[PDB]
Amino acid sequence: AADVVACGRHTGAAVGAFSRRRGFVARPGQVVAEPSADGRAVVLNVGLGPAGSATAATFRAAAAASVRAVGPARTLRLDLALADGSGVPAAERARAVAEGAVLGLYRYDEYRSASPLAEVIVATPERRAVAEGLAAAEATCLARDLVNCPAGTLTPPAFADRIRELAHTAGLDCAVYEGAGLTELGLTGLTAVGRGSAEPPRYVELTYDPPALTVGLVGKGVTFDSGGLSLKPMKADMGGAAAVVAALTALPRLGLPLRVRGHLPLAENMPDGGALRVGDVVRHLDGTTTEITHTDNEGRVVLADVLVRASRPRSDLVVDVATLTSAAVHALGTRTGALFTPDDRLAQTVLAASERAGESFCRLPLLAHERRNLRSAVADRVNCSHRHGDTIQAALFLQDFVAAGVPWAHLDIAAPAYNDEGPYAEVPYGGTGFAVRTLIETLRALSEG
Amino acid sequence: AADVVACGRHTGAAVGAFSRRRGFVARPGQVVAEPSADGRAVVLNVGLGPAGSATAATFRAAAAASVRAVGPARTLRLDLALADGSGVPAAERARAVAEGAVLGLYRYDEYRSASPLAEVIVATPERRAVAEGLAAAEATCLARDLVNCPAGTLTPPAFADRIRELAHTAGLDCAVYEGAGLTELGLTGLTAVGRGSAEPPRYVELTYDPPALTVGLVGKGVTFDSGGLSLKPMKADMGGAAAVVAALTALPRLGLPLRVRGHLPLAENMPDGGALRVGDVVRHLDGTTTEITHTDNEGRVVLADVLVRASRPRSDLVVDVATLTSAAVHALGTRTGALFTPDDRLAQTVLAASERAGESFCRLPLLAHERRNLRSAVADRVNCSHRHGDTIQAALFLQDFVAAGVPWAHLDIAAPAYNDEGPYAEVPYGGTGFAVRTLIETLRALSEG
Amino acid sequence: EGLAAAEATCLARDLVNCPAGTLTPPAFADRIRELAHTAGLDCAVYEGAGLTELGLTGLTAVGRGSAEPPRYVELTYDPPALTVGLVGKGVTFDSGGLSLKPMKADMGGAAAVVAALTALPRLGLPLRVRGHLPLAENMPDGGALRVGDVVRHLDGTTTEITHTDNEGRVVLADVLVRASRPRSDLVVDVATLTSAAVHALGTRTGALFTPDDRLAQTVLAASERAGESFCRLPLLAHERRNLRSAVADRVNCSHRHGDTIQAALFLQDFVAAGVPWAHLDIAAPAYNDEGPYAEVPYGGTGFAVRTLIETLRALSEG
Ligand SMILES: [Cl-]
Ligand SMILES: [Cl-]
Ligand SMILES: [Cl-]
Repeated sequence: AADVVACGRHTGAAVGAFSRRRGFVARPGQVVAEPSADGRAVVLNVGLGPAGSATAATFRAAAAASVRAVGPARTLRLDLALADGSGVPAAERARAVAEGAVLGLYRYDEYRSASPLAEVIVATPERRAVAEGLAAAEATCLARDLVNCPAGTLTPPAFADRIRELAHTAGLDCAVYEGAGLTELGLTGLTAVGRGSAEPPRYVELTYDPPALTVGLVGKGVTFDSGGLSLKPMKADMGGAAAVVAALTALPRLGLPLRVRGHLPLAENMPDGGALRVGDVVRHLDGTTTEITHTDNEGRVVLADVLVRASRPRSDLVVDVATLTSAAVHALGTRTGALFTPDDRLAQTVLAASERAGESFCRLPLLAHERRNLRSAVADRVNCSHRHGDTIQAALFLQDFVAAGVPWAHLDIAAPAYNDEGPYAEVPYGGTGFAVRTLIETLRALSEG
Repeated sequence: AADVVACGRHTGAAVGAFSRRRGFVARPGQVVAEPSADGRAVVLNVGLGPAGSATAATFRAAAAASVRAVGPARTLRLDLALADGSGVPAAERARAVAEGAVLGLYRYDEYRSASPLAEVIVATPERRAVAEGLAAAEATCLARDLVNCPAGTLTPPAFADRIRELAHTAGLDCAVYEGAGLTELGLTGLTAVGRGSAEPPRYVELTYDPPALTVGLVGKGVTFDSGGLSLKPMKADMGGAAAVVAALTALPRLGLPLRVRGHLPLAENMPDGGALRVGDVVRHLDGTTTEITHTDNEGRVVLADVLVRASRPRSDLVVDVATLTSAAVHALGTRTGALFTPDDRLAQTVLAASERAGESFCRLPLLAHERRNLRSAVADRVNCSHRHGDTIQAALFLQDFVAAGVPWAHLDIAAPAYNDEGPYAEVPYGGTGFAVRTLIETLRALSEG
Repeated sequence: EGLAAAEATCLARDLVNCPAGTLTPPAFADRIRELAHTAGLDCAVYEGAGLTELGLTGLTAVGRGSAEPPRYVELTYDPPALTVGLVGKGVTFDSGGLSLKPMKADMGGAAAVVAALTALPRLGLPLRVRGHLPLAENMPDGGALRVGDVVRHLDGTTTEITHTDNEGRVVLADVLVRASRPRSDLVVDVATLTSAAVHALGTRTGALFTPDDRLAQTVLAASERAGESFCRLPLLAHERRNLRSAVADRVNCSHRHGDTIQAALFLQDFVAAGVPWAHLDIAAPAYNDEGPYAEVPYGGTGFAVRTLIETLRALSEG
């Protein structure tokens, strides 16, 4: 038997006298606990708001609120997806409730010294949708764990080792490049940025090959970013690599008819007697040059050569994900990512995917007039203009390295990848796993078309 | 009938199965609501922790937690003070529960556009203690209201008007000095600091004369402090005046055999074409001079002449209360006030009073070697050394103005007067009314001896 | 008695004044060994693999960025029925690490402890005293301690490094575990620990923390005899909330006001249950960067040497 049962209630739905006396008015995520009818167990009444305004995000948030209110129970049954009357179809309700339950239960206690809850059950006939939601949420929590991991544990070599182990679990193809084998690939930005650190850099390629469409995902894996010699105005700057790895791990379970390759440059950015210097010039894999005008804009320099490699003459589409710029957050706020692409059809695909996933993105323009801020007196471009517009300038910088004719999108997720404000809804303090579920929904949509 | 009854539970005390299933373990301030035995009402089980470790502060905090958990109820009965088994005597339990209930219910909604709770009842035979606690808490909430009030509403003239109205309610004697009548008193610091503002300064004396001991209380009433021309590194810098006024309003109800006089300089510190200048010299009521080296250290300059007036050849003791220095907070933190006095017996009286009231103070030394940091090249002293130790230097500065032989204490309450972190226990966000209850307990102790 | 106390103070002044390039952690350990030999104080110096064996994780983590390796020294006066442990912070150069400061004088606590120990054979107190001295540099480097790293201490508890400039408390943690382990009747630590202290206390007064009122009075009266200024600050229970971490058992920096009190509470966690303890935070008065006055020079002052000696004298009588 369930120790606790969570009942979804839209505004106007009947609850008992005790629930009314406690102030239950079905506000989204409001929870009031009471004894079960027979007095042997617990019932949670959980608000879903007005039936007419409810979305999948309402259900996701209500499930997370339910799991947070479980107390010392061993078993919890969520009946939330059985609540009908909203416009959210049964399968969408089931998927969202399953996701919210896993996301809301997430804890990162690995590094504390010194959970009665053994089973969460989602009630619904939509078993496929439950499975899909659990898998998406489990992938999100993998990314959360990677971001939360101290940089001393998750070094570039350790991260490469972890990716290899994850790949083995579905027999994703995995190649790890290190030392002389890495030098051979000509990823000059990665090796230049990574050299100051005592930890050597790594490059990992991770392939799902279950198709007619091949998608390349590029994820920024800076495991610790101190700003280098220039300083910042630090373990979470591998959030892009975390999102890409996690999305790839979810694909074998979903069984999408789509080939997907992950490209993952891993490094630390540290000050040191041998660190990358202001004024240095990097000669990239495509023969073009970048002048290092600020060592804290290292991400774009690392990604450059990987985008050349990923788009070389073959992937039909390349998507990069990176915690790239701080300028983004000033106008967009802390919970919204930035999307760049020249392809309007790809923009709509990514944006609709983010809406299904409950993740907030804003498309920003690849402004031609900001290219003047890439100009260098010495090299082909700079990595920092010291002027306003760095979020757009970084996107334009990356665009230079994507081979002619290859559709491309760039996701700048610096702010929403790490929550330094309190927990809310299904999102914890700290590493969030932001963009995992957007990526999965994007890949699902691309596989259909 | 009570809609809600709050039951105090020490660790190990019996609660029903539902309460156990919800995780009730009697942690201090933990609340679990359940149906009453007959199913017609609500019971709150409220944690009081181990009987052996419980203090009056435990009861105060539990009462505040209870009132926050009332929901939409019209009537609440707190049975918390009936819980025995701790070392806290019945009268102390009753006083603390009454205080915590009022303090925990506090809201400041005067300036919002657009409470079903009509009665809170404290169950106990200790009716005198309940009355004492309600009165102390009501005085605290008066101070909270004054601090929370926007500076545009609570100007120096408006504040003087409010004090006059409060005084009238018990026929405390009240004299308000303004314009030419104020100029006659020779409070040079007050008039110099206040001149930049469009609002004119005020000085108010408020006397409780129901005795053989006469106590003077001096409260800093800067209703808005911009830092003046020097700037800060702002409505809450009248927290000292608020505490003094509120303590005085509580005395007629308590009926202490003690004469108490309040001395309240009120002003704004603003930049302006006619504002106090760096390098200006103030000639005080005692003939000594102060050089203005920083216009943001205006509080000590305002208080100086009032301390001369208050201690002049008569008050047996003078206590000043002021939100004086920011340096305090760096080592003491945001919830602890600083106490200065040369009189060890007075220090113990104030500290024991603060312990009874549940307010945190630390005695700091009047360090003779910090007097060298008061030296000026032009006047008798400076108002700012630009060196470390300003909290101690400010206390030494004030000490200069207290007439020879008069016992004196100074309370620097800058940090705990305003809570800019979240609410906790019986303390809200914003104006706290800090030091009201310490002052009342100090005056009670002095009246006995 | 006065000449000996003053000579010990001047030893501490010399150690603090010494350039960090001369007084490296290995060089400091060598100097302590030589000083110990002069009265045959027992002296053990731990380095390399022998140091790793002691499990002083904070010391080895903080010290790793520097080209200079860390050292740990134990120095014992055993001439008694009372045994006192003294713990002295010996950061020979503190750059702030990767986080930066808002630098050779951050071994003033170790200097005071060493100097006090050297004075005991002359005075002949009937008291056993053990010094515990972690020595390291805090430097930025490709291999330096990172923000977000977690240190697992000798007692099994964990600390999250939220600011690399609060390295002193992290170094002291494991030494306090070792010094108070199941035996010393009392442990006193001395450290140039926090800058927040000085803001309200000024540049010539140290901060004293202890839960034991009788020990507080002993230390304060000793400081009065010695002519050194201390102020007792409270171990505020409500400041413990500022030690909370989202990842580890505690943080080394809250980024909030009250760091002097928070540092004392941090250290308190590592002192074994039931062992009386006091903490002296001497950051400001250990180095005089204002002019000379009275008996105090510009620069290294040897602050707390004479307070420690007077404290040990009082404890030896009772
Ligand atoms: Cl970048
Ligand atoms: Cl002031
Ligand atoms: Cl520290």
